[PDB]
Amino acid sequence: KTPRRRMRLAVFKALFQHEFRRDEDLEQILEEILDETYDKKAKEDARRYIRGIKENLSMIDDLISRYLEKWSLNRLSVVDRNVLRLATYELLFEKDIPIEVTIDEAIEIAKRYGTENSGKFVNGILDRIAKEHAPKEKFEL
Repeated sequence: KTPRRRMRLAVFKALFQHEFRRDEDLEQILEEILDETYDKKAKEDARRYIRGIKENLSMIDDLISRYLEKWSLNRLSVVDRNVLRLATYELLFEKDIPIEVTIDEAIEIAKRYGTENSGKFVNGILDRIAKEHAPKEKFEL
């Protein structure tokens, strides 16, 4: 019922809003965005995403940094950095989602909230990260 797309957008919001509330807890902000309009399934998925991102934040950031050919991670816009994080987390840890879906949905968040070049920017980076880091079983999907 609650679209997976909206669930993922809730995760992105938490990430975005946490950059301005760092001494608060990611999980806390998530619980603010999550209200009675989000399915049980959506609340559980979003919570998994946030816990997984927090637990793997260093590894995820270091992975993205490896594929940045221009500005460093800290120098990207808040939207671009967090889109890359979310999409990288989903590529690495969410088994049921095809690569193309993760990247396409990431591009749409980028296009909607970022700069004019955000969509192409994240597309390029995620294409490379997926090719070399998506778990092998995903290449069946």
